[PDB]
Amino acid sequence: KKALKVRTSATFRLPRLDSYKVIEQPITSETAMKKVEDGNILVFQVSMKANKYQIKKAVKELYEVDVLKVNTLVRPNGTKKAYVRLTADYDALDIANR
Amino acid sequence: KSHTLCNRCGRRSFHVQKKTCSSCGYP
Amino acid sequence: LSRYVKWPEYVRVQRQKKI
Amino acid sequence: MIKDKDSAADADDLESELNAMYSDYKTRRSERDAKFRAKQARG
Amino acid sequence: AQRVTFRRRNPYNTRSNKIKVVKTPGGILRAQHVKKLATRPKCGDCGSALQGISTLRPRQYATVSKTHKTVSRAYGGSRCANCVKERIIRAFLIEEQKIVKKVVKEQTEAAK
RNA sequence: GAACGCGCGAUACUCUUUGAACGCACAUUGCGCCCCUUGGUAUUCCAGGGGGCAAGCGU
RNA sequence: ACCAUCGAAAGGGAAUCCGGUUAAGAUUCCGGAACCUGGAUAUGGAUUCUUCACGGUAACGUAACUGAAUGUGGAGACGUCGGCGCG
Ligand SMILES: [Zn+2]
Repeated sequence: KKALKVRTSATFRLPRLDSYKVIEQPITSETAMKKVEDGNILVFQVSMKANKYQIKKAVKELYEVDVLKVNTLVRPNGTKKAYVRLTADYDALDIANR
Repeated sequence: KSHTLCNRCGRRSFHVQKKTCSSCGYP
Repeated sequence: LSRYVKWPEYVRVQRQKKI
Repeated sequence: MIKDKDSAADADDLESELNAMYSDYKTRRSERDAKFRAKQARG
Repeated sequence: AQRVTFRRRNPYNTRSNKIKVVKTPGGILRAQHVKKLATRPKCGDCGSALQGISTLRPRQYATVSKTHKTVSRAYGGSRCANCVKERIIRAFLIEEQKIVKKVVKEQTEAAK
């Protein structure tokens, strides 16, 4: 005798980017320095491979400041420029001088 | 504007409609 | 419908050779 | 669950199942054009 | 007499971008893009606009309460009142006719 | 072989982006998944780093 | 039960406005004001004897007022023209 079942299936299925690499150099043009002294904003040059999180963290670690926001753009010469606005607890002129 | 930049060779030989390169045949 | 999908090809062939 | 065995009835049922599968395969493969369906209507 | 244009990337007169003209607190006429208007929900049986249900965009329904998009009656928010009444009456009459047919059948094979 | 950079590749007079070119797409620096780890209030969140993904009614 | 993926900067689509500001930047910057989505959570209130609330004949109303598998409905979502009414 064979003990076979009835209820069967209808279909069969088969059983190198750190804080020193992130920030290359600051921007020291007249407009950038005006923003530094007036707008409490540090203007930096960063790498092509860095995003706003990494730029914020690198600024915070390297300069020991609180970052309010980061606004990044890509320049025609293939470099990235970042405007890092710090909190009101810090004076950008002091950080630029220091 | 029948052709654009080819990634493999860098020439303006990538046919946009055919999606093939007339200089290096990519891909 | 197409109920043949209840048997894979190898099962169907090995049962056809039985006949 | 069925606890019973047959000698030749099982083979006959297997043959019938195979024949039904082949017939359904033929019908499905030949019904790819509507002309066959129209012809079958007057068949 | 001041002329205004689109404020976004699309430069064509498409249904997506439509312009109204408003006078800002600065004293000038400026363009403003208007969103698509919402559509009243419709009954699933007759297709008439549902009564007592707010008219919003598809994603704005997730931010309002259930009382703003339902009716306390059965099928409320899906079917209107007359359709529900018709459903009730039809179901009851169908069941009664089923009972009558079953009784007639029990009589007709009771002969043998 | 090509692109971008300082003969060479971010260690730039180790080896960026590619290319037979390999996670998937691609005329885009677009979109995912898996394992370890670190930081910011932190079991949940967010981010960074490293390393990967072209059974059978047969005997 | 049923097949990847590609294909639209004029199609579908969650959400930002005003004022000011440069030699050259603005719905992106500054000031003020506001929305959208996702997440973890706390407090108040309700869940009325202890266990998922009521009112109106009705259309329906509400500060809430649990809801799996499964099966459906709406918005997205749709030809063109004419006059009339309103902003
Ligand atoms: Zn109805």
